[PDB]
Amino acid sequence: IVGGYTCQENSVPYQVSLNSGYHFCGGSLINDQWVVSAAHCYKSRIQVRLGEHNINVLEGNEQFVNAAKIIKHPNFDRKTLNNDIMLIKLSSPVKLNARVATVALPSSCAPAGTQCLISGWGNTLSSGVNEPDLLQCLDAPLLPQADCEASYPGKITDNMVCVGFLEGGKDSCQGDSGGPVVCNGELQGIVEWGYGCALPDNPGVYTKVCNYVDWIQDTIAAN
Amino acid sequence: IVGGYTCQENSVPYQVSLNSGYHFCGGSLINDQWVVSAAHCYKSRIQVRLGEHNINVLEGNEQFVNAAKIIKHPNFDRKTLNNDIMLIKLSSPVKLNARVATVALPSSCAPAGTQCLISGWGNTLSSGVNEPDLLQCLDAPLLPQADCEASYPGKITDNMVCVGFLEGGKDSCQGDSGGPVVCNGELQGIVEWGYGCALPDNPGVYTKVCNYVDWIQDTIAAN
Ligand SMILES: [Ca+2]
Ligand SMILES: [Ca+2]
Repeated sequence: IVGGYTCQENSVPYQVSLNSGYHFCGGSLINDQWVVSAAHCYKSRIQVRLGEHNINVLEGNEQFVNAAKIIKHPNFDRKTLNNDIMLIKLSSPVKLNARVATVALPSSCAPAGTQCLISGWGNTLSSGVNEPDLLQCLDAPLLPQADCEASYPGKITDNMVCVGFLEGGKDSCQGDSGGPVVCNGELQGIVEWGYGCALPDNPGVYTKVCNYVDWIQDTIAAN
Repeated sequence: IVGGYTCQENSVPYQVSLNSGYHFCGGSLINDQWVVSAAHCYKSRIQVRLGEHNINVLEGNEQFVNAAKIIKHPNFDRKTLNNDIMLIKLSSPVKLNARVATVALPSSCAPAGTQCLISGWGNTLSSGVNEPDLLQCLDAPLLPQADCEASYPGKITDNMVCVGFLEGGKDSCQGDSGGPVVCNGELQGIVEWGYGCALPDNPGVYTKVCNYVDWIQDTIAAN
């Protein structure tokens, strides 16, 4: 997260870190046994860590659970990043509590102009790389599709939404990916991509979760 | 390497990749059993890979050897990055050949104005992150200490040198670190640090190898 702020400890309880001997992506806990992430975050073996604040320090709220089933959206298109969504069924249920809680699937597609919360342990710099210890927060609005499309000529699909600022300086970056964008307590997006980070005119692109509620449910059910 | 070019296959034979289940730093082969790198590149277990071009493809010239002794400069100062130099004695000698060759230690400190060659599998973007497959090359001059210091008020030590362009767009970036900067066939620097990457007025800083010839020799000898 570039230009964000350090989240109040255990304020983003649905926030999960996709670990593989290093933190490489984020995700959201949608139920005691399921995490939603980005298909570009796929790995054959993943350790999902919940209740994390400081990814480098054992603070005592952490729950570490192996991924059992890692299921990418079947129409995942690595070229375009269309359907860049994946589900992870944990090997066993987590203990929901104060710092290990779930987030609601979108009831509706949120309108442009809605204020969302983006979180992650993603790069925090606009140029070069800096990986933070503490989870980072960012308040940002959902931008009108027109601007999205304007920023990314012919690359925005209907399952993509831009969130951020046209002016730059504030954005999600590498490492935040597969991470959540929550609006009015519902998961509306997933950290997807953008050109550079926090660059003026280069809004961050996100997978539009409201386009997959069915898929998510069906899959969860079927597994 | 930002704004560099793809090196002619096996043109930088002294170039090594510090692997730990992923490429994380570069280094130089100074002899059949020794690699010089950056202390900030230290890890308890390292796999040194030589004869690499495409870090993701087995092309048949690769030699993969475990690090036996990983020795950081004793005055390594993690805070300032002073003495950011480390030696790796391989577990066994490599087969020197056409794409697995050594580089000379500096006979003298190279003057400002000298053209060097910087190489690495380091980030290739000025904003965001992109890891290349093929080794990247960069021709850049050694800048006058005055400019170095000017770019980094009170952070440049006498064992640091700036190399690059004040205008930006061309530089070393994260992942190039511990990597070589060769001038007239001698190793004059090690990829160290800089603010962002390829940013105007933010030259890359490098460890001045000519200040450690003795240390290198003494250590090599002593081990
Ligand atoms: Ca922790
Ligand atoms: Ca190779």
